[PDB]
Amino acid sequence: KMGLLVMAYGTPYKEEDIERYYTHIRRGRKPEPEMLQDLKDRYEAIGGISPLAQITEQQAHNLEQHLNEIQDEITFKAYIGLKHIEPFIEDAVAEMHKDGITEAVSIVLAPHFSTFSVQSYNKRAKEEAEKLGGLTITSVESWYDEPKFVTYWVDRVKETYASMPEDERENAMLIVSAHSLPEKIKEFGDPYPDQLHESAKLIAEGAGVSEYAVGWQSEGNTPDPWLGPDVQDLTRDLFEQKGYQAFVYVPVGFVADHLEVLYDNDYECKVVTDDIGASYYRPEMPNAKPEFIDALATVVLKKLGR
Ligand SMILES: CCC1=C(C)c2cc3c(CC)c(C)c(cc4nc(cc5[nH]c(cc1n2)c(C)c5CCC(=O)O)C(CCC(=O)O)=C4C)n3C
Ligand SMILES: [Mg+2]
Repeated sequence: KMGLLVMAYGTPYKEEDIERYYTHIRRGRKPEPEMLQDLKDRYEAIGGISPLAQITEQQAHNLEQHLNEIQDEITFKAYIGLKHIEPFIEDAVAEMHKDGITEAVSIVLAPHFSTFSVQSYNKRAKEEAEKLGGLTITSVESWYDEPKFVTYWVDRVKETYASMPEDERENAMLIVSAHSLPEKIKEFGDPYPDQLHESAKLIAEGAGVSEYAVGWQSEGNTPDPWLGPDVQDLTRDLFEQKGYQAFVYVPVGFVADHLEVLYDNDYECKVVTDDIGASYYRPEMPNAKPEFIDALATVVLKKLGR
């Protein structure tokens, strides 16, 4: 029986947990009253926070189920480990250890590798495992290039373009994005930017979409500069240059209908498209769909030489 450590940034499971979540993100400092209310309002704006955390749970549960279904050599047991929400990464490793797991494979629910979003999680997981002893973790570092994942987005893009009216179909711009990170990741030779670019190329080329651009979104508010351009500004700049009648957003860096997609794209990017008179398109996120889960299972098996 092998452990399957599924990690992610995390989202509050209950509305009452938002402040604590924010505090964790701010490394021990409670958010200012208004700052807190603003975040609460965004969750409200997208229909409520309750559904969100459940997607990650379903992704982990479905992945476990699928992996035990498609092959009969290994019996996987999933453990979710989150960065800012309990169960925390260390606690997940602690439970695997307590459960008797001696070997585990880990995967982060973010296809592109980055020092802040994949490496830090893997590092924290392995250090805790080392500390407890008798537990070896093999970690997936990036999977944006898994053919099945690329195909998922390629098909979603094909469907969207094939369904647009003529005026729009030949005057559209595809914007491929991921979550922005501080520019200082460059001090570590972080390939994150390169991977998003390759991810965009693979998808646009597979879909036969010639007009596309790479952008970043959801940057946090700190004194340091984050990766740009932001999808909002990119959309406007491109419209000003070519006057596109439609924009298709593929937030490939994200795997589910969370705040970044439902708000930063579906609301903020549509505000821009609405403002310049262009149509807004944003294909279905992977969430816990069978096609996506099978892509993840493949990534895990390949990592294990299976
Ligand atoms: C890529 C995954 C990712 C997601 C999703 C994410 C989400 C997110 C949320 C949830 C809506 C909130 C309230 C904030 C909002 C924020 N997010 C961060 C800080 C970060 N946010 C980060 C990453 C990150 N943040 C990283 C990495 C940092 C730390 C960067 C660094 O070390 O300098 C801050 C700064 C908090 C502080 O004051 O320390 C705010 C605000 N972020 C951007
Ligand atoms: Mg924002």
